[PDB]
Amino acid sequence: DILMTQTPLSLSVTPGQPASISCKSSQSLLDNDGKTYLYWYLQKPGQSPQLLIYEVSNRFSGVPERFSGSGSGTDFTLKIRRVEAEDVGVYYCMQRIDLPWTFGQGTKVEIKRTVAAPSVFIFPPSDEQLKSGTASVVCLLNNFYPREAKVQWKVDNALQSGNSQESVTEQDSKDSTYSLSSTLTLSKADYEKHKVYACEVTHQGLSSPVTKSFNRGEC
Amino acid sequence: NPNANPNANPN
Amino acid sequence: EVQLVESGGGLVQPGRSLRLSCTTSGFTFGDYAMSWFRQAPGKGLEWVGFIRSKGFGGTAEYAAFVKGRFTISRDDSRSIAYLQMTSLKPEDTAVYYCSRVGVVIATAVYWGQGTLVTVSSASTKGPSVFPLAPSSGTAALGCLVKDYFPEPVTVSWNSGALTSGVHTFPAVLQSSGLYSLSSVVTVPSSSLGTQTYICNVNHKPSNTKVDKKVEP
Repeated sequence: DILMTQTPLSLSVTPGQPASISCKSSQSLLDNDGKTYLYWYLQKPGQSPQLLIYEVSNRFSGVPERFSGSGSGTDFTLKIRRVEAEDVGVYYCMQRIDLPWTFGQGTKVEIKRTVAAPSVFIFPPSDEQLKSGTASVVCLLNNFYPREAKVQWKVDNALQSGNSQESVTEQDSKDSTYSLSSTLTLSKADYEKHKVYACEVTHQGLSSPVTKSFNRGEC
Repeated sequence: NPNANPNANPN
Repeated sequence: EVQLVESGGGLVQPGRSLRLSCTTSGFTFGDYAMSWFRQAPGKGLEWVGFIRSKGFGGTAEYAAFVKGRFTISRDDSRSIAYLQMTSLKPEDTAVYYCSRVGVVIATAVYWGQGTLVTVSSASTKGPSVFPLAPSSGTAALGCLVKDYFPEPVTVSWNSGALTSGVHTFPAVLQSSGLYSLSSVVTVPSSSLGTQTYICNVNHKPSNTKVDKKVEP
């Protein structure tokens, strides 16, 4: 089976600056009929894949001219000359010369904007949820860049591990930021054995870490 | 490998 | 216009069978090869198989992980392509896509929207929805959508009238096997008690529709 190796696996592009993605195949994609069966796809977030380039260098109808492809044999390159917010998503190369048809692992492209610090909010568990026997504490990090952020839960000064989960949004097309939620889940019996609940946030846009706390049953 | 071609009979 | 619509997906018990359809319009269906692809949640694109036009023998080709178990068929009179899956395993969970393979461009050119197939022993379960109430320039509030199966859920705010500032997070799979997610919105401080905020949650696999008002 033909292995398709894409590099890099992720790219952060300053708007208006070029991007270039490499695809190397384990065998030649040049066939005896003279054609090179290498194709480039884009999958925008939440969307179906769409074709960009066919047979190395041919733009599919309606694809903007800032996309081009080149290469031969086993080494190929996709170039986006001036990246825009609508170009964000995952780019795949694909070969059809051999069975099975195979894809590269995908290269994720984001917009690289100026650093932006998160706004932090904390939410205690609702009395509706408490009646059910479980307590979820939610910490929200709103509109920040880059995506890397550290959220730490601290309950009566003790750091928490293994009882929280994080989710991150895709990059917002309006301001090129991310948001993140972190949820600490405890049984209500364990929740009622402590008082102070804090989430502490570290981020490149913060000169000092930011803590949001509440006391159980005091607001 | 002609079986990879979707637009020809591979026989 | 070229139109392709996948259907048939849903939750299925391991070991069982499921047949997906690709209903097409806008072209002479018989003249084209049709291809199936799949994408497991969070993962890359994978080719499943394709079936040639009857003009070239009408035979099909398959990826190694489905050979034997899956068969691709086509009904030229109805302009429909089929993917018949059998002996389904949990690792077959994916969005399955059908695509029209071009002639000049001999690859998958036009793709449908996909259909989610979930292969799991778990039962369907609707979600509980809890408020994330705002409290002490900009205020944040939201809804916590907890313990549902399978994917997906939809969340709107004020029946779609509130879109600026809304972030709906990807679902997380819990240690229990059930999913949860939150949806939040940042609103001006001036609009607390002035403007009412209601999150609309739909879980079609359960036929559950909950509209939760979030109060300060």
